Amino acid sequence: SHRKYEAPRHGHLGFLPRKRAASIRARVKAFPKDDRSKPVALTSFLGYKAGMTTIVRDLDRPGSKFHKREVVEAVTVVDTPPVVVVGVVGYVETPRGLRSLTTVWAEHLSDEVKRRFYKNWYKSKKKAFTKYSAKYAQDGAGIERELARIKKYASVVRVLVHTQIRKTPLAQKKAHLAEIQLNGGSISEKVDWAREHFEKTVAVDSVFEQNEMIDAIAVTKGHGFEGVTHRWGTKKLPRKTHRGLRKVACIGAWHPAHVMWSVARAGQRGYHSRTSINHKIYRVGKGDDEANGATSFDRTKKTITPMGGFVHYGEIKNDFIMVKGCIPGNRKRIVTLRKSLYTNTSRKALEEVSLKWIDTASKFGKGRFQTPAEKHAFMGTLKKDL
Amino acid sequence: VEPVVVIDGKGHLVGRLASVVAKQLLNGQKIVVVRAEELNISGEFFRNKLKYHDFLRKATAFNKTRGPFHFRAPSRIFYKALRGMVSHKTARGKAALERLKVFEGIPPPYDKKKRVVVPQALRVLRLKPGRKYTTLGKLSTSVGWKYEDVVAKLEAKRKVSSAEYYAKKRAFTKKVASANATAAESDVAKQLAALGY
RNA sequence: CAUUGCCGCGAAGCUACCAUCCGCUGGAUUAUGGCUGAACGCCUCUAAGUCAGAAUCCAUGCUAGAACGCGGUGAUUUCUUUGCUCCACACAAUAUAGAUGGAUACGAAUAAGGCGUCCUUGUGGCGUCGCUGAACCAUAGCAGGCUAGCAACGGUGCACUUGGCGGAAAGGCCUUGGGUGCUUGCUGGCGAAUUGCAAUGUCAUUUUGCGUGGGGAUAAAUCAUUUGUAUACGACUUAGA
RNA sequence: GUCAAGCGUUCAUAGCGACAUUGCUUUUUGAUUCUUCGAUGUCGGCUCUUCCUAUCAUACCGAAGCAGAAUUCGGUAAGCGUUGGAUUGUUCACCCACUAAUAGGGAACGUGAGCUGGGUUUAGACCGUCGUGAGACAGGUUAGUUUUACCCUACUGAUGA
RNA sequence: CUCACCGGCCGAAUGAACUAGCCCUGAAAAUGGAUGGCGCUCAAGCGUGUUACCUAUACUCUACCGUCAGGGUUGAUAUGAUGCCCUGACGAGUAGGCAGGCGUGGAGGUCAGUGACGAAGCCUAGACCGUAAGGUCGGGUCGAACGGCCUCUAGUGCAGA
RNA sequence: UUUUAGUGGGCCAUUUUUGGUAAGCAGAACUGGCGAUGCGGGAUGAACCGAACGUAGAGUUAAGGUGCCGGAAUACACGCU
RNA sequence: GAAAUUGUUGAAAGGGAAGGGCAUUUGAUCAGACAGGCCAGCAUCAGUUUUGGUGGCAGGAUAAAUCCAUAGGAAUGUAG
Ligand SMILES: [Mg+2]
Ligand SMILES: [Mg+2]
Ligand SMILES: [Mg+2]
Ligand SMILES: [Mg+2]
Ligand SMILES: [Mg+2]
Ligand SMILES: [Mg+2]
Ligand SMILES: [Mg+2]
Ligand SMILES: [Mg+2]
Ligand SMILES: [Mg+2]
Ligand SMILES: [Mg+2]
Ligand SMILES: [Mg+2]
Ligand SMILES: [Mg+2]
Ligand SMILES: [Mg+2]
Ligand SMILES: [Mg+2]
Ligand SMILES: [Mg+2]
Ligand SMILES: [Mg+2]
Ligand SMILES: [Mg+2]
Ligand SMILES: [Mg+2]
Ligand SMILES: [Mg+2]
Ligand SMILES: [Mg+2]
Ligand SMILES: [Mg+2]
Ligand SMILES: [Mg+2]
Ligand SMILES: [Mg+2]
Ligand SMILES: [Mg+2]
Ligand SMILES: [Mg+2]
Ligand SMILES: [Mg+2]
Ligand SMILES: [Mg+2]
Ligand SMILES: [Mg+2]
Ligand SMILES: [Mg+2]
Ligand SMILES: [Mg+2]
Ligand SMILES: [Mg+2]
Ligand SMILES: [Mg+2]
Ligand SMILES: [Mg+2]
Ligand SMILES: [Mg+2]
Ligand SMILES: [Mg+2]
Ligand SMILES: [Mg+2]
Ligand SMILES: [Mg+2]
Ligand SMILES: [Mg+2]
Ligand SMILES: [Mg+2]
Ligand SMILES: [Mg+2]
Ligand SMILES: [Mg+2]
Ligand SMILES: [Mg+2]
Ligand SMILES: [Mg+2]
Ligand SMILES: [Mg+2]
Ligand SMILES: [Mg+2]
Ligand SMILES: [Mg+2]
Ligand SMILES: [Mg+2]
Ligand SMILES: [Mg+2]
Ligand SMILES: [Mg+2]
Ligand SMILES: [Mg+2]
Ligand SMILES: [Mg+2]
Ligand SMILES: [Mg+2]
Ligand SMILES: [Mg+2]
Ligand SMILES: [Mg+2]
Ligand SMILES: [Mg+2]
Ligand SMILES: [Mg+2]
Ligand SMILES: [Mg+2]
Ligand SMILES: [Mg+2]
Ligand SMILES: [Mg+2]
Ligand SMILES: [Mg+2]
Ligand SMILES: [Mg+2]
Ligand SMILES: [Mg+2]
Ligand SMILES: [Mg+2]
Ligand SMILES: [Mg+2]
Ligand SMILES: [Mg+2]
Ligand SMILES: [Mg+2]
Ligand SMILES: [Mg+2]
Ligand SMILES: [Mg+2]
Ligand SMILES: [Mg+2]
Ligand SMILES: [Mg+2]
Ligand SMILES: [Mg+2]
Ligand SMILES: [Mg+2]
Ligand SMILES: [Mg+2]
Ligand SMILES: [Mg+2]
Ligand SMILES: [Mg+2]
Ligand SMILES: [Mg+2]
Ligand SMILES: [Mg+2]
Ligand SMILES: [Mg+2]
Ligand SMILES: [Mg+2]
Ligand SMILES: [Mg+2]
Ligand SMILES: [Mg+2]
Ligand SMILES: [Mg+2]
Ligand SMILES: [Mg+2]
Ligand SMILES: [Mg+2]
Ligand SMILES: [Mg+2]
Ligand SMILES: [Mg+2]
Ligand SMILES: [Mg+2]
Ligand SMILES: [Mg+2]
Ligand SMILES: [Mg+2]
Ligand SMILES: [Mg+2]
Ligand SMILES: [Mg+2]
Ligand SMILES: [Mg+2]
Ligand SMILES: [Mg+2]
Ligand SMILES: [Mg+2]
Ligand SMILES: [Mg+2]
Ligand SMILES: [Mg+2]
Ligand SMILES: [Mg+2]
Ligand SMILES: [Mg+2]
Ligand SMILES: [Mg+2]
Ligand SMILES: [Mg+2]
Ligand SMILES: [Mg+2]
Ligand SMILES: [Mg+2]
Ligand SMILES: [Mg+2]
Ligand SMILES: [Mg+2]
Ligand SMILES: [Mg+2]
Ligand SMILES: [Mg+2]
Ligand SMILES: [Mg+2]
Ligand SMILES: [Mg+2]
Ligand SMILES: [Mg+2]
Ligand SMILES: [Mg+2]
Ligand SMILES: [Mg+2]
Ligand SMILES: [Mg+2]
Ligand SMILES: [Mg+2]
Ligand SMILES: [Mg+2]
Ligand SMILES: [Mg+2]
Ligand SMILES: [Mg+2]
Ligand SMILES: [Mg+2]
Ligand SMILES: [Mg+2]
Ligand SMILES: [Mg+2]
Ligand SMILES: [Mg+2]
Ligand SMILES: [Mg+2]
Ligand SMILES: [Mg+2]
Ligand SMILES: [Mg+2]
Repeated sequence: SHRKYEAPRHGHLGFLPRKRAASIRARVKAFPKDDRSKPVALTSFLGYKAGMTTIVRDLDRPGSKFHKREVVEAVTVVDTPPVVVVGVVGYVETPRGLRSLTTVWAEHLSDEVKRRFYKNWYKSKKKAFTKYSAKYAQDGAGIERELARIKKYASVVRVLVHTQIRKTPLAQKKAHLAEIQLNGGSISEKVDWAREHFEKTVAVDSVFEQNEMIDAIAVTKGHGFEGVTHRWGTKKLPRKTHRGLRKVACIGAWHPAHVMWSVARAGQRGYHSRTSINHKIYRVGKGDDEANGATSFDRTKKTITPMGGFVHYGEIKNDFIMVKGCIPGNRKRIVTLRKSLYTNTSRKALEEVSLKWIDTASKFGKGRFQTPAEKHAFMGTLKKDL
Repeated sequence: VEPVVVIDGKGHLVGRLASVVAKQLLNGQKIVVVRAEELNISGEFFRNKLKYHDFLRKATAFNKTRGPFHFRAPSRIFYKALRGMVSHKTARGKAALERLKVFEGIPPPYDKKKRVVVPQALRVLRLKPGRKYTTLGKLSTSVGWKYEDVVAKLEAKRKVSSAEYYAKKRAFTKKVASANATAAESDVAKQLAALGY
C-alpha cells in the first residue's frame, strides 16, 4: 500500500555513484562555446585553495532593502601562480566523438612537469622527453610537420599547461598537468598562439577579470566510509530501536525482490568531482603587489595572507583569485576555474564589486588584530626581548 | 559471392534489410553495411518516435546499468534490429554477428569499394507510394544521437571526393568505349559477334 | 588516584536552514489555437503540406566511465649467466566460424534517371540505354616447363624511384622514369606417360619459437621507508641517492 | 459511458439529469477452497524506496448560466509537491490550524533476522451477562521473553589478473 | 435586411435515409515487457483462392530383437526334438499380476576345478560379452584361501525412512 | 470354471443440464480423454489439435507452418486496412 | 587398506552454475589382418521410392473457342 504521508526523496540521483573520484584533479567536462571572432584565450586556469576570509562591501542592488549599505561576505582565496604552457593537442571531430590527432610538446620541460611522469623520481635516470628534445635540435622540421597536421586537421585545439607548485607553499614539487581549451579565432591562429607561448607563462590576470562569474571544478573533501544518516540525510530511527539508529529502516518492498539503486546506503562520502557554477570574482590580486589586502577605503599596507598564515596552507606570495562564497575541495587542493558556459544577465552578475575591507586576522584562533602593527598599538610593549 | 559484401543502406527498410543480412551472416557471408543514418522505417516519424520512447521506457528497475541498453546511433538501431533475427546467445550466432560491421556514413576502406543494394529491402520497391516513412538519422537525433552533423559534414566531403573520382572514370570510359568502337567492324569483332560477344 | 573526578574558558578538526555559498539554456513536441487547402465548384486546423505551443521529451550542462570501447604522447633495461627491438630468410609447433579468377568506388531521383552530343549554358535541345551482375574485366601454356622466330613499342609481374592527394579507423589511391622478366597478338620445335580407372591429393594466413646475418636503443614499476589534501584493509595523494 | 423525461428566469445536454441500459477496476466486502497445517511471523504506526493515474496543487489550454474577481466543466500531463497537531492501539473517523494543495491508490492488504508491541491471539487476575458446575463470551478491563546473517544473490562503496 | 420561387452567370451529376467490412472514439493500474522475439504497412496485417515446400516415435517398405499364434521336423531326424526350421501378426503403461533371468551368505554333489611360480579383496576416462541385472580378461596392489556347473537353503540385492 | 492383486479421494474437454450475479465455483447425464502417456504442433502448459511409442534405415504425411530467429515460397492472385 | 574428503603432479575445459541425450570435428588411448580383412568406385540387377522427358488412346456441346462461309444487328460509329 502507499506511503501514508508524502515526503520528498533524500539525496539527488544525478550525483551517483557516490564513489571516490579517479584523480585528485577534477576533469573539465565541458568548455565554453568557441566564438572565432574573439582573440585566442584560455578557457580555464589552475590554482590551489588557500582558504577563506571575509570581506565588507557596499551593495548595489536597487530594490533591495540593503541597497547602498555594507554586507559581510565570505570569500574563498585560490592561490594562482602563472601556468607554464608546454604542449598543444589537436582534436578532430569523428562520428565516434572527439579524437586527439597528435600532441606537440615544447623543447624544454622543467623538472616540475617531468616529475609528473615518474612514480619514483629519486631513482630515475630522468630520461623523459630526452629523445623528444632532439626533434627540435636540427631545425624543428619534425615539430613543424606535426604542428601543420594540427593546423590542417583538428577542429578543437587544447593547450597543455602545468602549475608552478614550487611558487606555492606545498611540499609536493610535482606539477599538475592539464589541458585547457583555446577559445578564440582561427585553428591556425590557436596553433600559432600555442607555439608562441611554448615555455612561457600565462598569468591569471590575462585570463580572468574582476566581477566575472566563473565555475570551480574540484574534487571535494574526503570523509571515507559514511553511514546513510550523513551520506543521504535520512531521518534517524527512534531511541527504542534495536540493532542501531543510524540506518534506513525499510530498504525495499518484497517486490521487486532486489534492493533498488535508489535506496540510500552506507558508503564513501566525499572525494567526489564537483562543478559548482556562478561564483563571482571579487579580486584578481597581483603577487608583485604589496597591499594585496588593502582596498581604496582601507589603504592599510597588508597582503591577503592572515596573521599566522592561512591555516594548513601557508602564505600567499603569488597571484590569487578572491572568489565569492564556497567552492568544492579543501585547502591545498588543485582546483580548475572555468569561464561561465552561458552568458548570465541575472543582476547578481553584472554587479561591479568594490571591496571596502578584507579580514586578515588569524584563522588559527579567534583573531583580534588585522596587522601586527595594530596588535602592537593595542597591547603596547610586552616582556619579549628586543 | 564476394569475400565481403558492402551494402549501401540508403533507402532500405530496416527490418527487410536486417532479415536478409541475418541470413547472409548465418550462411557464412561477411557483410558490412554503410550509411546506416540513411536507412528507412515505414510509418510516420511520430509513430516511430513513440515506438522508440516505448522501448526507452523499459529498463531493469533495481539497476538501470543492467537493463536493456537503449543504443541511440542509427547503426546501433540497425544492429539491435538484426539481433533478435540471430540466435546471438549461441556460439554460432556470436560468430555470425562477428561477420557484420555497421557504420554511419562511408568511412575508409569502404569509400573506395563497390556498394550494393538489396532490392528485397528497398523502400521505393517495397512501399506503396504515398505511404509515409522515417529516416533513421532523424529518428536517432530525436532520441539522443549526437553525431548527425559530423556525419553530414564528412559525407559531403566524401561525395566531393567521389565525384572527382567519377569524372575521371567517365573520361576514361569515353576513350575505352570509342576504342572498342574502332575495333568493331573488324574480322575479329564480327567473329565475336557471331558467338554473342 | 577519584574507571576522562568535577567546573570555567578552550585552539584544531568535524559539524548545523543553528552558519554561509551555488543550483544552466536550446531544440522537438502534447493539448490547444492557427495557415494554406482539397475531398465536397462553397466551406473546413488536415486529408498532402505547414506555423506557434506544456511543469512534457530530447539535448546542453552535471555525475560515473565500458574494470573484454577507443585515441594521443613520454620512456622503454647488456658490463645485468650477452638481455631487448626491427629487417630478411632456414626449420619447427600452434592453430584457422572456413582462400580457391577479381569486394569491379559517383551522387541524387524513383509520377524519374544514366550516357553521348550540341548551344543560348539551363529545372535546355537532340539522340540513345534499361526490361538486372545472364554483366564487365580476367581466363590457353610441366599448378603451367625448355626453346626458335614474326609483328608491335602495346599489356602485365616484381622490386627501385619521382611527384601528389587522402585523418571518419587516413595505412590507401593516383603518378614520373629507369631496370627486370614474361606475354597466348601470330607462327614453329622439344617435354609430359606408370599418380597405373576416382580418392582435397596438399600450393592459403595468423600466432609464435629457434637458427643465421644486418641495423637500432641503453628504462621503469612494485615492495620496503615517508605524506596526509587520502583511507576499514587495499587503494589514493606526496617525499627520498 | 450511452439514451434524454425533466431541472436549469425562455432553453434537453453551461452545469445537471429521472425511468432504463452498456461497461471498467480489484484500493471494499462477499463467493470459492486451487496453493501452504514436518509453520510463508498474524493489526497499526514509525522509516524508506519506487510505481500507477481515475489530477488535489503547480504548467499550458478548451467551455461556461466566463463583465472583473472568485468559481465550475473538460483536455494534454504523474515532471514536481501533497503538511503540523488534539482524541483513539486503531485502519477509518473527527476537529484545530497552516498551506499552492493538504488527490486517490498499488508494491505478499510493500516493509518485524528494519524497529515498536499500543491492539488482537497462550498461560495470571477482575467485572457484567450466561451456565447447576467445570467453564463460555468477533463483551469490558489490567499484566504478559519479539531469537539468528559470517553463506548466496541484490544493493552500496572498495581492490584487482 | 430574411422565402418553397426564377433566370441574360456555369455545365453534369446530386441529395436523403440507411446496411455492413476494415480502421478510429468509447478503451484507466500499479517493477520494465511482450502477436514468443526481432521487426513488418501494394505488408511479415485481415478476408479468400490456388499450387509448391517443410517435418512426428503416425503411415508404406525392408532389416534385426522379443512376444503370441499357426505349422513342419524319427525307418544315421545324415547325431541339440522345453531342439532345429517355416509362416503370420503384434510391441505405450502408474497401481497391480505373472514369467524368464542376474547377483549374495551357507549346504549336498561334481569339475581327480584355481592357488604362495600368488587365493580372496581392492584400484584402474584399459579390453571383451550380455537388451539388462551382470559376467570375463589385462595391468597395479596384496598375501591364504577360493571358484564353474547341478541342486538345497535363507538373517539374500538400498539413494532416500 | 476357479482363484487372487490393486482400486472404492478423481479430474478435464465437447454437447445436454441444476444451483448460483458469477467463478480455474458446487452438483448430475452421454462420450472422449488426463490420471496411467511419451512423440509432432499450440512460444510456454496434465487434459487442446494431430498421433499413441521394440531397435534402426529410407520414403510419404498429419496437425502446424514456410521474412529472420527456424526446416520450408520476402510464392502467385483478388481486394480491404 | 575402499569411499566421502584432501595435497602434489599431469591432462583438459571455463563471459550469471554444473551435470546429461543425439551426432560429428579435434586430441588421447586401445582391439584387429592376406598366409581375402577393411574402405571405396564402376557396371549389370533385385526391392522400396523420388524426379524428369516422351509416345499412343478415351470422353465431353464426339470440348467450348479460333478459323471458314452465311444471315441479321448495333455503337465506346470506320470511311464518305
Ligand atoms: Mg500517496
Ligand atoms: Mg513527494
Ligand atoms: Mg529530495
Ligand atoms: Mg520517495
Ligand atoms: Mg577507488
Ligand atoms: Mg572520477
Ligand atoms: Mg617518490
Ligand atoms: Mg619521442
Ligand atoms: Mg568525518
Ligand atoms: Mg553516518
Ligand atoms: Mg549538508
Ligand atoms: Mg525528521
Ligand atoms: Mg530523530
Ligand atoms: Mg528493544
Ligand atoms: Mg519475506
Ligand atoms: Mg550498504
Ligand atoms: Mg554499505
Ligand atoms: Mg579557524
Ligand atoms: Mg529471437
Ligand atoms: Mg559502389
Ligand atoms: Mg541529439
Ligand atoms: Mg545520456
Ligand atoms: Mg595508588
Ligand atoms: Mg575502585
Ligand atoms: Mg585527576
Ligand atoms: Mg556538576
Ligand atoms: Mg557537512
Ligand atoms: Mg550550461
Ligand atoms: Mg494541430
Ligand atoms: Mg494540418
Ligand atoms: Mg497533415
Ligand atoms: Mg501546402
Ligand atoms: Mg513549433
Ligand atoms: Mg576503462
Ligand atoms: Mg606507450
Ligand atoms: Mg534522356
Ligand atoms: Mg542532356
Ligand atoms: Mg582520424
Ligand atoms: Mg597467361
Ligand atoms: Mg585530511
Ligand atoms: Mg590508511
Ligand atoms: Mg464506457
Ligand atoms: Mg438554452
Ligand atoms: Mg509441512
Ligand atoms: Mg520470510
Ligand atoms: Mg489522465
Ligand atoms: Mg486539470
Ligand atoms: Mg509555478
Ligand atoms: Mg515521480
Ligand atoms: Mg514526484
Ligand atoms: Mg494525537
Ligand atoms: Mg493519544
Ligand atoms: Mg484495512
Ligand atoms: Mg494558503
Ligand atoms: Mg496489487
Ligand atoms: Mg498484493
Ligand atoms: Mg504481511
Ligand atoms: Mg502486509
Ligand atoms: Mg509487513
Ligand atoms: Mg514481510
Ligand atoms: Mg522483512
Ligand atoms: Mg522487532
Ligand atoms: Mg507488522
Ligand atoms: Mg500488549
Ligand atoms: Mg496456569
Ligand atoms: Mg490471558
Ligand atoms: Mg457476574
Ligand atoms: Mg450464576
Ligand atoms: Mg493488555
Ligand atoms: Mg508485568
Ligand atoms: Mg522480530
Ligand atoms: Mg548475507
Ligand atoms: Mg569479518
Ligand atoms: Mg553479497
Ligand atoms: Mg461501417
Ligand atoms: Mg513484444
Ligand atoms: Mg514473450
Ligand atoms: Mg510473436
Ligand atoms: Mg509476422
Ligand atoms: Mg492472406
Ligand atoms: Mg511434404
Ligand atoms: Mg514413423
Ligand atoms: Mg527379425
Ligand atoms: Mg506397432
Ligand atoms: Mg511393453
Ligand atoms: Mg532375461
Ligand atoms: Mg546367512
Ligand atoms: Mg553360494
Ligand atoms: Mg549339510
Ligand atoms: Mg614368492
Ligand atoms: Mg590376486
Ligand atoms: Mg582386502
Ligand atoms: Mg574411477
Ligand atoms: Mg596396474
Ligand atoms: Mg604380510
Ligand atoms: Mg599370513
Ligand atoms: Mg581361486
Ligand atoms: Mg542378513
Ligand atoms: Mg535383511
Ligand atoms: Mg533403490
Ligand atoms: Mg527407493
Ligand atoms: Mg543415508
Ligand atoms: Mg491378481
Ligand atoms: Mg480417500
Ligand atoms: Mg468444476
Ligand atoms: Mg493416483
Ligand atoms: Mg495423449
Ligand atoms: Mg496443431
Ligand atoms: Mg509446440
Ligand atoms: Mg499461445
Ligand atoms: Mg476434432
Ligand atoms: Mg506414436
Ligand atoms: Mg530458412
Ligand atoms: Mg596398513
Ligand atoms: Mg577416503
Ligand atoms: Mg578418494
Ligand atoms: Mg589431506
Ligand atoms: Mg589439490
Ligand atoms: Mg562473473
Ligand atoms: Mg585420435
Ligand atoms: Mg574390439
Ligand atoms: Mg583390417
Ligand atoms: Mg533400379
